[PDB]
Amino acid sequence: APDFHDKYGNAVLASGATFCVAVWVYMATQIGIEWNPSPVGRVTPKEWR
Amino acid sequence: FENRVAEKQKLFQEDNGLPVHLKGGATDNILYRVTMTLCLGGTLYSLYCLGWASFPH
Amino acid sequence: ITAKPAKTPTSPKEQAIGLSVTFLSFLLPAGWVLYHLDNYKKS
Amino acid sequence: ALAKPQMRGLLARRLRFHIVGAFMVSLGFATFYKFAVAEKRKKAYADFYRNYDSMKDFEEMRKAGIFQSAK
Amino acid sequence: HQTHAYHMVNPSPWPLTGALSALLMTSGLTMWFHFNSMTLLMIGLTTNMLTMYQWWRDVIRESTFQGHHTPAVQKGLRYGMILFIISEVLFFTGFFWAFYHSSLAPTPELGGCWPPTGIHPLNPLEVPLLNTSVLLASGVSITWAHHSLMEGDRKHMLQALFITITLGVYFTLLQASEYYEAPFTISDGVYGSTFFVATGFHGLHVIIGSTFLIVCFFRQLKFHFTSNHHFGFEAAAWYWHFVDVVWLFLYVSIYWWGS
Amino acid sequence: HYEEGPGKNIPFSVENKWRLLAMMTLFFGSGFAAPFFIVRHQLLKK
Amino acid sequence: MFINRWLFSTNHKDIGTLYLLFGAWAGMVGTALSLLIRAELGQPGTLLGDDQIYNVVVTAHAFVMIFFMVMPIMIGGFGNWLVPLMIGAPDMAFPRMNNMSFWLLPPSFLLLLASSMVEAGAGTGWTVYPPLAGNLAHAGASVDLTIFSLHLAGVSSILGAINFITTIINMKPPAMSQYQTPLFVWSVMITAVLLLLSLPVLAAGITMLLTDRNLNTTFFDPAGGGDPILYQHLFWFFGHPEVYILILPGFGMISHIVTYYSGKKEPFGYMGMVWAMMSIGFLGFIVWAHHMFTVGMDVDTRAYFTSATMIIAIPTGVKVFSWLATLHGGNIKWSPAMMWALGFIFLFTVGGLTGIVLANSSLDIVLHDTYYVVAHFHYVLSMGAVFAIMGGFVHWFPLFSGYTLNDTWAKIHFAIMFVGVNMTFFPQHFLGLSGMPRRYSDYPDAYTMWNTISSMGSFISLTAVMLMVFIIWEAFASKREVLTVDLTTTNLEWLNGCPPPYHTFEEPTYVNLK
Amino acid sequence: GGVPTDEEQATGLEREVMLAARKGQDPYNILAPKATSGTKEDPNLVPSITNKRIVGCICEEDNSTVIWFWLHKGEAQRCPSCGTHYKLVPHQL
Amino acid sequence: ASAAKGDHGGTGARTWRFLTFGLALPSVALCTLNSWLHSGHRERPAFIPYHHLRIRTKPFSWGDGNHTFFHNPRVNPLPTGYEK
Amino acid sequence: ETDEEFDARWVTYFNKPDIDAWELRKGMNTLVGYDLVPEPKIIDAALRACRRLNDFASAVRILEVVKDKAGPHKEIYPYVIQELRPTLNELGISTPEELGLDKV
Amino acid sequence: SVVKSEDYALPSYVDRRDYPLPDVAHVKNLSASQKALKEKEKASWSSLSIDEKVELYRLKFKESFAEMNRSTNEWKTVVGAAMFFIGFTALLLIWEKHYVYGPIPHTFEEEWVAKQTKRMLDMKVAPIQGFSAKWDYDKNEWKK
Amino acid sequence: MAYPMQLGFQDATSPIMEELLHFHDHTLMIVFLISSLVLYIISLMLTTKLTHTSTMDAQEVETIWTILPAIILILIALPSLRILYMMDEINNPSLTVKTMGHQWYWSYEYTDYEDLSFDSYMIPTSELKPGELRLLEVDNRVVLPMEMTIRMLVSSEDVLHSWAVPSLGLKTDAIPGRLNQTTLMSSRPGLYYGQCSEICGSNHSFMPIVLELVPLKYFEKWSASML
Amino acid sequence: YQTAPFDSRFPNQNQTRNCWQNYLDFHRCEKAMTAKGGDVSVCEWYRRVYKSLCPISWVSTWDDRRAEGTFPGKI
Ligand SMILES: CCCCCCCCCCCCCCCCCC(=O)OCC(COC(=O)CCCCCCCCCCCCCCCCC)OC(=O)CCCCCCCCCCCCCCCCC
Ligand code: HEA
Ligand SMILES: CCCCC/C=C/C/C=C\C/C=C\C/C=C\CCCC(=O)O[C@H](COC(=O)CCCCCCCCCCCCCCCCC)COP(=O)(O)OCCN
Ligand SMILES: CCCCCC/C=C/CCCCCCCCCC(=O)O[C@H](COC(=O)CCCCCCCCCCCCCCC)COP(=O)(O)OC[C@@H](O)CO
Ligand SMILES: CCCCCCCCCCO[C@@H]1OC(CO)[C@@H](O[C@H]2O[C@H](CO)[C@@H](O)[C@H](O)[C@@H]2O)[C@@H](O)[C@H]1O
Ligand code: CUA
Ligand SMILES: [O-][O-]
Ligand SMILES: [Cu+2]
Ligand SMILES: [Mg+2]
Ligand code: NA
Ligand SMILES: [Zn+2]
Repeated sequence: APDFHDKYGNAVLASGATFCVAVWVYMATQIGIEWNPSPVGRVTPKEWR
Repeated sequence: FENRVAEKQKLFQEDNGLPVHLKGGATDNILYRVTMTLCLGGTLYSLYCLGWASFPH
Repeated sequence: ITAKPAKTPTSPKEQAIGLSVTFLSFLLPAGWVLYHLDNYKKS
Repeated sequence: ALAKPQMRGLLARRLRFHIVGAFMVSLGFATFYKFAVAEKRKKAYADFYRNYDSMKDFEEMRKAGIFQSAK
Repeated sequence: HQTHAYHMVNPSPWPLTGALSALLMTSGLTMWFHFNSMTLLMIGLTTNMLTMYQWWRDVIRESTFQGHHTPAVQKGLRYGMILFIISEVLFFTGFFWAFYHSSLAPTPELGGCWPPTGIHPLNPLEVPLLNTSVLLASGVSITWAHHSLMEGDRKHMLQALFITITLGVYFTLLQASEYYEAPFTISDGVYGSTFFVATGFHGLHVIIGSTFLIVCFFRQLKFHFTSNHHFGFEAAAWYWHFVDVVWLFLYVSIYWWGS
Repeated sequence: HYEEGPGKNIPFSVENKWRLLAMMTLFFGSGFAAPFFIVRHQLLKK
Repeated sequence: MFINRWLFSTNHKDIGTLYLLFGAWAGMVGTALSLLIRAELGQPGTLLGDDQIYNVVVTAHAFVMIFFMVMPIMIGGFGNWLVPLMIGAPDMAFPRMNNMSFWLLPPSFLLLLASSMVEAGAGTGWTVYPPLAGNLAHAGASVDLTIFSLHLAGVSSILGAINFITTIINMKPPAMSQYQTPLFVWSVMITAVLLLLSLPVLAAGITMLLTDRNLNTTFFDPAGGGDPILYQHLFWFFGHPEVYILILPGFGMISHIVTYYSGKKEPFGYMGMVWAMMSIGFLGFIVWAHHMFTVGMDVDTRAYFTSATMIIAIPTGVKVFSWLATLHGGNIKWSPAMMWALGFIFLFTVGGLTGIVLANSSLDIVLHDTYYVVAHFHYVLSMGAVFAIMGGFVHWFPLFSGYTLNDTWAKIHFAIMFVGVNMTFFPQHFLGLSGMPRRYSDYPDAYTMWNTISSMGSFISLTAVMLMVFIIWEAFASKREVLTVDLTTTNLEWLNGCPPPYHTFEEPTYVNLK
Repeated sequence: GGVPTDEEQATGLEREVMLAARKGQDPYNILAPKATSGTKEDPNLVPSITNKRIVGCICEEDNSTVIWFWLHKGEAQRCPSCGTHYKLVPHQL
Repeated sequence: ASAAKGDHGGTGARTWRFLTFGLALPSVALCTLNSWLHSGHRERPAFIPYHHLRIRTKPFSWGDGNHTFFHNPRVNPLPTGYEK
Repeated sequence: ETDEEFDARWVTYFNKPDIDAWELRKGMNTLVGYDLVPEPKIIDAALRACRRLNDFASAVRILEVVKDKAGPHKEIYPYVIQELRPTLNELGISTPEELGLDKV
Repeated sequence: SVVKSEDYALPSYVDRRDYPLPDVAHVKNLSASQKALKEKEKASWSSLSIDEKVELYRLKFKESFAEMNRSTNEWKTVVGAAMFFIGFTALLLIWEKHYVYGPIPHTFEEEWVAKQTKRMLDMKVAPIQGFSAKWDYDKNEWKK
Repeated sequence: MAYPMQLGFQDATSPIMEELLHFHDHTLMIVFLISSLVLYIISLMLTTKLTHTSTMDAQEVETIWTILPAIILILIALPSLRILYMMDEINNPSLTVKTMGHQWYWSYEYTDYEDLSFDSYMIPTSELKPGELRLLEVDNRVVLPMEMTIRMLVSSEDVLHSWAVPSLGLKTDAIPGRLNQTTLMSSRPGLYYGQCSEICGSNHSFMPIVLELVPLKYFEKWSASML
Repeated sequence: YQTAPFDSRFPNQNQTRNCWQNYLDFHRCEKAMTAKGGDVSVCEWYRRVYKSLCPISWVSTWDDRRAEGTFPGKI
C-alpha cells in the first residue's frame, strides 16, 4: 500500500519549490527593498563638491 | 526537663494520612493558612505596585 | 521506536486547522502592534 | 567459480583510504589558499606601496576638496 | 513499599512560600529604595521567617520524630552542607577581591595612598583584637560542646553550647558598638564601602550562625540529639568554624594589613 | 495517589485536542506577544 | 490534588516537566525579543526609537534566552527528568528544596518583566556594566529590578547545583563508581560544580552595583576611589564559566544522541570524554579577561589570557573527534534527533573556531564589540546549545509523555531552522570584520546588505519556532502511544516505560561487585 | 549522662536499618552484592519483593558501560552482553 | 608549631573544656581589659570636605536622606560638616 | 590472534552439539558487530546449529545478514553462497533469493 | 502480532540489520496447521515446500532484510514542505515591508549614491584592494 | 570606511593593521581547513552500509587528536604574540592627543604647546551635505599629521565609551578615572572613520570618529587656527 | 620639547599615574622653590609633561580642590 510520500511527495516537492522560488523572487525584486549592492561596476560617480 | 521524644515519635508516626507539615494538629493548619495568605496576598500587592510603577506620576 | 496507531487520528484537514491557528496566534498580536507603531512612535 | 574477495576489515580499509585523501586535499587547499589569498594580499600591499608617493596622494585629495584643514 | 534507604518527602508548600517570600523581599527592597515604602519588604521578611521556621520544623519532624534519616540520608545532608559553605566562601571571595583591588592600587581621588586621605582606621589591637579572641574562644567552646555530646554528657554539652552562643552574641554587640563609634561610614568612598559591606555580611552570618546554635541549644534541651546522630549540631558547628575563619581573613586583610 | 500514564503526567489536559489547541495557543501566544506589548507600552509612555 | 501535585511537588519528573514548560514559554519570549532586534535592523533608519528602547530589548533578549530558556531546559528540565533515572535513584537528594529551585524562576522572570515596564527599562547590555548601569545614567528602579531578578535566578541555580552534586555523588547503586555513570550525568555534575563556584562571585558583584546605586558605596565609582573595570572582572569571572555551563549539559545530551542513533552501546573513548569535560570546566575559570582585552591591560596579562583561552580547543577537540568516532561504523538511524546532533557537531565546531580567532588579543582589538563576536556566540548558542536542546527534546519527548512525534514534521522543522539560523548569523561575520559595532539600533549605509539578509534569516527561524509548537500539539492531539524502544540495555532511563511511573526505583537496581 | 543513644531513640527506617545491620542483613540495599561464578548451576541470586527487578551488569571490572535488563521470576536469564546468569529470588522484607 | 603545652593521649571533652577555661576565656578576659583601657573618646579631627568621602549619589532611604544608618553625631560629619 | 584463530573460535562456538537457542542468537548478534563478513566455515557451522535447533527461519536470516554485512561489496555474498552450496543442498536450506525474501 | 504497552518489561521483537536474531519470535501463538508445520520442520527441510519455508520465515520474523532496509520517498515531502514554509516566510517579510517599514533614508537615492561614490573615490576609500583599488583613475572608469 | 557588500577587514592604513590582516589570513585558513575537515569526516562517517559496532580502542587515536591540535594552537599563538609584543614596543611619539568620551560625542585636547580642545558631533542626517555619509560624518574632525607616531590617550567623563578606528586597527576603551594609551601612525593622508564601541545609552549609535590625516605643515596651521 | 617622552616608570596602557605623578611633582616643586624663595622655572619640565598628558577637566578639578583645601594628595 503506497504511503503519504509515495502518493504526494512529488507534488509536495514540485509545488513547494515553485512557490518558494516565486515568492522570494517577488519579495526580492518587486516591493522596494534596498539591498545596497556595491557601486563597483554599476554606479557612475557624480560631482558632489 | 524530661525526654518526651517518644510521645512525639508516636504522634508524627500516627497512620492518619496527613502530610508532615500538618501532622502536628490544628495549629499547623492555622500557621499554614497565615503563611500562604500573606504570601498570596503580598504577591497580589506586588503586582498592584508593579502596575502603579509602570506609569509616570 | 514502535508505537501504536493514533488513538485520536488528526486528519490533514485537522492539522491544517491546528497549524493555521498556531501561526495566527503568533502573527496576529505582534502584527497588530507593529502595524500601529506609527501611532505609538508619534502619540 | 567466483574467486574469494577480500572479506575482512572493509570499514577500516575505506576509512584509511579516505583519511589519506582528506590529508591530500588539505595540503592542496593550503597550497591554493596561501597563493590566491595570502600571497595575493602581501603582493597587493607591497605593490601599492613600492612607489607610493604620499604627498601626491594628499595633493590629489586636497584638490578634490575633501579636507577641512587643507584647501 | 520502598527498599532503598532514601527519603521520599511529603508534598510541601514551603518551596512556593519561600519563593514568594524571595519575590516580596526583592520587590520590597525596590519599593523601599525607590518608592519610599517598607510595606512589601516587611511582608516578605515575615513570610520568609515563617517559611524557614516551618520548613526546618518539618525536617526535625522527619528525622527526630519519624526516623527518615538513615545513614545514606545523613551522608547527603553532609555533602549539601559542605557545598553550601563552599558557595558562601566564594561569595566572600568577591568582596575580598574588591578590597584588594582598591587597596593595592589606590587611585588619585583617594590621595594615591591606602588608607585614603582623611580616613582614620580603627586600631586593630583594641576592639578588633578582642573580637578575634571572642570568636577563636567560641571555636574552642563549641569543640568542647561537641565532645561532650559524643561522650553522652547532657549538662556539659548545654553549658559549652551556651558559652559558645554568648560569645557569638558578645561579638555581635561589640561589632554594633564599633559601627556606631567608627568615624568613617559606608559613604566614605571605597574604604568605608569595602569595610562596611565585607564586615557587614560577616556580621549577618554571625547572626545566622548564632541563631542556628540557639536552635541546637533548644533541640538539645528537648533531648533531640543522640550521642551519635546529631547532624543539625554538626552543620551548625561547621558553619560556625566557617564564620570564624572568614573573620580571621577579614581581620588580617582589612583591619590589620589595610590599616 | 495520582494518575499515571500518557496524558496524565502533565499539568494540562489533553483529553480534547481543540481545547488543548486553545490552551497551547494562549500559552505560547502570551509569551510571544508580551515583548510586543511591552515595547508598545514603552512607546506610548514618552 | 492539582495544587498538591503541581505547586507542592517533591517529584523529580514532575518538577522536570515544570522546568520544560517554563523554559519553552521563556523561549517564546526570547524569540519575540530577537525578532524585535532584527526588525529594527532589517532596514537602515530608526524603526523603534533611539538606542534606549532598542538595547532594553537586546538586554532582555539575552537574559531570557540564557537564564530563562537555556539553563532551565537543560539543567532543571532534562537534568531533573534524566539524572535520577540514569543512575537508578528514586528521586533527587533534596526533593523539596528542588521544588524551590523551580518556583524561584517565575518571580525572577516577573522582576525582569517589571524592569522593562518601569521607567525606560534597563538598556545596559546583559553584562550590566557601570557607570551606564549606575544611579545617574540609569536612575530609577529598572536596573535594581534586573539585579534582583539575577539574585533569584542565582539562588535557584546554586540550590539546584548543590542538589545535583549531592544526588550524583551519594545516590548511585553501591556497585556503580563515578566511572560507570553515563556522560550526561557527568555533564550535569560538572556544570553544577561550575554554578556553585561562579554564581556567588556574580552575586557579590551585582550586590556591589546595588549598593553603589542605593547605599552610597563607591566600589565602581572613581570619585570614591572605586573602578568600573573591577565590576567587569567580577562579572566575567562568573561569565566565562556561565558559557561552559550553557554548553556542558548539551555536550552530554549530544554524546547520548550520537551513541544511540549510531546503534552503539557506548560512546567512543568514555574516559577521554570525562577528562575533556572536567578540563574544559577547570580551564573555564582562568580565562575570563578575554572579555577585557580593550580595557587597557598590560601586555603579558594579555599574552597569558590569549594562551590559556586557546588551550580549551584541546579537550574540546577530543570530544568532537570522539563523537565522529562514535558515528564511525554505526548503523546510522536518520532520526530527527540525529540530525539536530549532527548539525550541532558541525556548527558548534564553526563557532568554537571563530572563538579561537577572538582569543587572539591582537586581532580582538579590532573584533571586540563588533558583530564578529555576535556571530561567534550565536553559532555556539543558537546553533550549539539550541540544537542540543532540540535534539534532546525530540529524542526524549516519547519518554516524558508516552507519545511519539511525527518524524516527517520534525525533519521539516529541522530543515527550516537550519536554513534560518545560518542565514541569520553567517553574514554577521562580514558585518564584524567590516566593523559594525554591537548594540546599535542603526548602522552606516554600507552595512545594509548583510543586515537585510540576516533579518530575513531570523524570520525563517520564527517560522520554525511556530512550526515546533504545532508539532508538539499534533503529537498530543493524535496520541500514538509508545510500544517498544531499542537499546534499553544501555539507556536505563527508558527501561521503566513511557512515561515511567511517578515513583521509579522504589526497589533499587541490583548491581554485583564481583 | 543524660543524652539518648541511637539504641534508645532511633525510630522508623533509621532504626530498621540499624537493627538489620546488627543481624548482618541488608533489606534496604545499602551494600553491593558480591557476584557468584555466574554459571547456570551457580547463578547470581537476585532478591526482590516483586516478580521482576532491574539488573545492571558490569561485565568486566572497570567497564564503564553497565548493561541493564529486567530480571523476571522463573528460569535464570543471562546478561545480553557477557551471558552471566542471574536468578530472581522473590518476595518479602 | 605545637604552641607550647602537651596532652594528646586523647582529645575528649575534658581536654577541650580545659582549653575553654584555661586558655580561651582567659585570653578573652585579657583582651577585654586591654580594650576597656584604650577606650573612651579620642579627639575628632578637623573636618575637611574631601570629595572622595561623605558620598551622596542618591539620598539614603531613611531619615532625612543625608544621615548614614549608624550616624554618630560626635564623629561622623555630614557633607557640609559636623552637626550642631 | 591471527585471522585463522579468530575463525576457529567461531567455528568451535557454533559446532557445540548442544548449543542452545540463546547461544545461537548471542553468537550471530555478537559476530555481526565486527568489521568483517564471516568466513563460509563460520556460516556453515551456524547453519548446522540452526539444524540441530530445528530452526529453518534463522538459517535464512543468517544468509541475509551475510549479504547485509558486505555493504556495497556486491561480490562477497555470491561467493559465500557458492561456497555454502553443498551445505545448503545437504540441509535443504533455501536462500533468501530462492524464497523471494530479497524483494522489497 | 498484537504488541501491548503492558509488555514493556519483557523481551520484544525488532527488525534491525545489526540485531538479526531478535529475542522472541514474531508470532508465538500457532494455529493447528502452523503447529503441524513446526513439527514438519523437525524433519528434513528438503521436504518442506517453498510456501512452507516462507511461512516458517514469516512466523519467526516480521519483515525481511530487503523490506526493513528499503528507502522511501519521505525526502520529497520534507524538502518540499521546508520550501513551502520558507516560501511562507517571504510573505511575512512582504507584509512587514508594506505595513511596517517606512521609506528608507534619502542617502540611498540614486543621485546621492553617485555623489557619495565619487567622494569615496576622491578620498581613496580602500585603495589597496577594497574599493578605490577597483577604480581606474587614469581612464576614469571602473576597472574592467 | 566599510563599503557595500564588504566581506573582510577595511584596507589597512597603518603597518600594524596590515600585520593583523596577514595574521587573520593565516588563522582563517586554519579555521576553514578544520571546519571543512570536520564536515568531510562527518559525511564520510554517514555514507557507508558497513558496520563495526563493537567496543573500539581509544588510547592511540587520542594521541593524534590531542597533539595535532596542540601543534596548530602553537602555529597560531607564535605570530599572534609576535604581533602583540610589537604593538607594545617603545616608540617615541611626536605628538600626544587626548580624547574624552561623552554622552554622546567626543572632545579632543591637543595640549602639548597650546590649549587647543573642541567637541566632535555627528552630522545629523537632515544636515548632511551631498555625498557625505549617514551616521559617519562629524562637524569637527580630528586632524593629525600623517606619517608620524601619535600617542592617543583615551578617557571618559561620564559612562563607558570606546574609541575605535578599524582601518588603523585601534580600539581603546574610554573609562572614567582612567587614562588609557594607544599609538597611532597613518601611512597615508585621508579621512579614517570609527564609531563608539561601548554601549553608553540613547545615542551610542550616533557618536562617530573621523580622523583627517594631512602633512605636518597643514596640521600646524590648522592647530594655530583652532586656538 | 614636542611631547612627553616614554617614561619607564609607566610603561603600560594605563597612564593615569604618569599624569598624576607629574602633576604632583610640578606642584611640589613649585612649593619648594617659592618656600625657599627662588626660581619656579626649574619646575617647568613637570608642568609640560602633565599638561601634555593630563585631561583638562582633571587638572582643573585638581586645581580647584588645592584652592579649596580638599586636594587629597600631599604637596
Ligand atoms: C549567506 C550569504 C553568503 C554570502 C556569500 C559571499 C558573497 C560573495 C560575493 C562575491 C565577491 C568575492 C570576492 C572578494 C574576496 C574577499 C576576500 C576577503 O577579504 O576575505 C575575508 C572573508 C572571506 O570569506 C569568504 O570568502 C566567503 C566565505 C564563504 C565560505 C563558504 C562556506 C559557507 C557556506 C556557504 C553559505 C553559508 C551558509 C552556511 C553557513 C554556516 C557555516 C558554514 O571573510 C570571512 O571570514 C567570512 C567568514 C568568516 C569565517 C567563518 C569560518 C568557518 C566557516 C565555515 C566553514 C565551511 C566549511 C565547509 C563549507 C560548507 C559548504 C556549504
Ligand atoms: C555556549 C556558549 C559559548 C561557548 C561554549 C564559547 C566557547 C569559546 N569562546 Fe566564546 N563567547 C560566548 C559564548 C560562548 N563561547 C558569548 C555569549 C560571548 C560574548 C559575551 C558578551 O560579550 O556578551 C563570547 C565571547 C568570547 C570572547 C570575547 C570576544 C570579545 O568580546 O572581544 C572570546 C575571546 O577569547 C571567546 C572565545 C571562546 C573560545 C576560545 C571558546 C572555546 O571554548 C571553543 C573551543 C572549541 C573549538 C576550537 C572547536 C572544536 C575543536 C576542534 C575541532 C579541535 C581542533 C581545533 C583547533 C586546533 C583550534 N568567546
Ligand atoms: C552589627 C553587625 C550586623 C550588620 C547587619 C545589620 C545592618 C542592617 C541590615 C543589613 C545587613 C546585611 C547586609 C549587608 C549590606 C549592606 C551594608 C550593611 C553593613 C552595615 O551595617 O553598615 C552600616 C551602613 O548600613 C546601611 O547603610 C544599612 C542599610 C540597611 C539596608 C541594608 C540593605 C540590604 C540590601 C542587601 C541585599 C542583599 C543581596 C544579597 C543576595 C545574596 C545572594 C543572592 C554602617 O553604618 P554607617 O552609619 O554607614 O557607618 C557607621 C558610622 N558610625
Ligand atoms: C534575627 C534572627 C533571624 C536571622 C536571619 C535568618 C537566619 C536564620 C537561619 C538560621 C539557621 C537555622 C537552621 C536550623 C535547621 C534545623 C533543622 C536541622 O538541624 O535538621 C537536621 C538535619 O540537618 C539539616 O537539615 C541542616 C539544614 C542546614 C541549614 C543551614 C542554614 C544557613 C541558612 C542561610 C540563610 C541565609 C543565607 C546567607 C545570606 C547570604 C535534623 O537532623 P539531626 O539534627 O541529625 O536530628 C536527627 C536526630 O535527632 C535523630 O537522632
Ligand atoms: C515580527 C513578527 C511579526 C511578523 C509579521 C506579522 C505578519 C502579519 C500579521 C498580520 O497582522 C495583522 O495584519 C493587519 C493588516 O494586514 C492588521 O490589521 C489592521 O489593518 C486593517 C486593514 O488595513 C484593518 O482592517 C484593521 O483595523 C487592523 O488594525 C493587524 O490588526 C494585524 O493583526
Ligand atoms: Cu559612546 Cu557608545
Ligand atoms: O565566553 O566565551
Ligand atoms: Cu569567555
Ligand atoms: Mg567593550
Ligand atoms: Na534600524
Ligand atoms: Zn554482563
